[PDB]
Amino acid sequence: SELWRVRWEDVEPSSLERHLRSAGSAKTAYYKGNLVAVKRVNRKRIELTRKVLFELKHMRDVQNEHLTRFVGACTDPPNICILTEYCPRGSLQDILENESITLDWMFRYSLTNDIVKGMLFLHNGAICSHGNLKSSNCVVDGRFVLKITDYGLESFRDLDPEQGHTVYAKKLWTAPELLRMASPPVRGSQAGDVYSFGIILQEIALRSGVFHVEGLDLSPKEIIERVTRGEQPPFRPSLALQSHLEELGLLMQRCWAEDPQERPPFQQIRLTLRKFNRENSSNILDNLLSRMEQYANNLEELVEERTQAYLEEK
Amino acid sequence: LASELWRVRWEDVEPSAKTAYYKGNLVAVKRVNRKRIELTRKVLFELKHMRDVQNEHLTRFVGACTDPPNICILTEYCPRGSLQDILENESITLDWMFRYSLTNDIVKGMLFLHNGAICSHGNLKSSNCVVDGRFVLKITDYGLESFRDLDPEQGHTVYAKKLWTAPELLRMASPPVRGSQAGDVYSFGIILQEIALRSGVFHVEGLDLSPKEIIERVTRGEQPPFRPSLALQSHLEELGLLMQRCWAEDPQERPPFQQIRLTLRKFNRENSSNILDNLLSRMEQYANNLEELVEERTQAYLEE
Ligand SMILES: Nc1ncnc2c1ncn2[C@@H]1O[C@H](COP(=O)(O)OP(=O)(O)OP(=O)(O)O)[C@@H](O)[C@H]1O
Ligand SMILES: Nc1ncnc2c1ncn2[C@@H]1O[C@H](COP(=O)(O)OP(=O)(O)OP(=O)(O)O)[C@@H](O)[C@H]1O
Repeated sequence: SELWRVRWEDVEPSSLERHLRSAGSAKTAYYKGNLVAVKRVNRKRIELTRKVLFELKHMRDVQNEHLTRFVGACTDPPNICILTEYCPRGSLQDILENESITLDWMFRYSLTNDIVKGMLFLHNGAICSHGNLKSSNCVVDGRFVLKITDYGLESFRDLDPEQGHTVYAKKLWTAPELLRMASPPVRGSQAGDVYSFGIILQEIALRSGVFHVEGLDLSPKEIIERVTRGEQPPFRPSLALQSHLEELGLLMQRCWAEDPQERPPFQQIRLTLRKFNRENSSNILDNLLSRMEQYANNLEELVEERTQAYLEEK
Repeated sequence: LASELWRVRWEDVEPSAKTAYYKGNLVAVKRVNRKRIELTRKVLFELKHMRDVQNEHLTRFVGACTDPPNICILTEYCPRGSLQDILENESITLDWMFRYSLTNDIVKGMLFLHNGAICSHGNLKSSNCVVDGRFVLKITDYGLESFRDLDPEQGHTVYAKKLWTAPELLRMASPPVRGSQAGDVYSFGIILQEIALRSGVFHVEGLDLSPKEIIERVTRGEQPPFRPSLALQSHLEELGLLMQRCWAEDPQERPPFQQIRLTLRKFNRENSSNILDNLLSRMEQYANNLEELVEERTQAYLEE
């Protein structure tokens, strides 16, 4: 018994149209814990071998502060999904999808540090790599401890060849090597992880949406066709206009490269992060507290502003 | 005495319910209508103590104006609103655990203030202790016996600003500014009532009473131990009972703050969660309430 197979009979279809993403204009549930989340898998059958069993065991094994611990991936004949601990406050894509929120560069450094330190453990032991890394697949938590979602998944994955064009639509994350071939391994390469952080770091670095060029926007299909094609002048987004941020941009430049030869390792990555931290802090909980306090300040300003504005408008 | 680490002398203190700044520090200043101040060895030691005392739950002094044009005490500002003020809005969605936890902090702070270099603060009006960024229940009116307005001719205006005061300290006698230990117990009792009911000061169940009338009934010396009525319920008669015990007229049996710590610890056996991690926890509930409020109200008024 792997104590990882929740039987559908007991768990309840608990749902509510609560603040799913609490941003001004998933299947969040619960089971004998706190808010649980489901990640359905269209398998219709799974003959998990002892390799698969060890996969699930390892999935549970890595109990870490920056990981969304899995509990049970039900194997119902008519249903299957991964019951992952839900965390409110939405995703990081949601984290900035509300232009109202006013995070300014310190939050950004802290988030980058959190994700780097998370990934470090993420690919040394108990899981080689996930390969689905993305900005919008690592959501914030109640106390802004970033986690990582839908990793591992030896067999639970949307493997079936389907919707190649929407495959373009979401595939912008992955490395050019991923599109270079016809079947990259589901477990991405360590180089894949590095470059995927590069893409996410683009996302966090510049407030704008995913991967926008200067005066240039070509749709997902065409842009993915180009990036797979490859150009001697390679395609990528400009770091930023901030005159004091060339080091984050250069880090990303080193991150995505034509060949994995000089793709820097996350060890050097965190080295540069500590260098650019300018000795901000040397405390563990103080950073959490500052994050929370300034978040509350932003919410205070938002509520005052909009409430007063529309009330007087009335 | 010659240390001179108390009086900035207001050379260029940064300007800005009347908040200003000092060397980048966003400080608050309150004046004192006393255009006769001079040297005071006793006041000197008082300032020394006010400058060399600190603690987690208690605030701290910044500067003093020794100039004839302006005399004031300047302390560190705190973002979040005044305790009485913050809850009197009635639309911040506070609850039970945050409730007892807010209570306990002022208990610790006053306990530690009681037996320091300056005796327990007497003028501990429940609406003169405020809260900082991370909800660290603070205190003000920190001693400074000679830095207080002594004007006794306000009269009815005085009756506006004198409600918590101890009847033993209001029995038509010249008030000792520092107050009394029983005074501190009394003030804490009233403040606990305010937290329990969250409707102001001496909230009367089904009655009206002007502040002058309220003071008149305090001074009535009525054989019944009149008090604002503890909220009739069944969740906790213990808190109301402690308020009653700290309410009686006779100072002697009014338990001191250490037995009050014992009682509040008994009350808090329920949670006993953590020391500083729970301090993080409280801001989670606060932020959840804020987010709910802003999202729902904004959605409604966008519809309208
Ligand atoms: N902790 C969480 N667990 C599950 N879903 C979450 C969590 N936090 C946020 N979400 C929501 O789940 C969404 C799913 O993101 P993703 O890009 O993975 O799409 P998805 O449907 O989960 O894809 P897949 O199911 O293959 O992972 C997030 O965009 C967010 O809206
Ligand atoms: N950290 C702080 N330091 C000084 N004042 C503060 C602080 N936080 C809030 N305040 C504000 O200071 C004001 C004090 O009001 P006021 O001066 O009328 O009374 P007080 O003299 O402070 O005390 P009392 O009510 O006993 O007279 C409050 O309205 C409160 O909003």
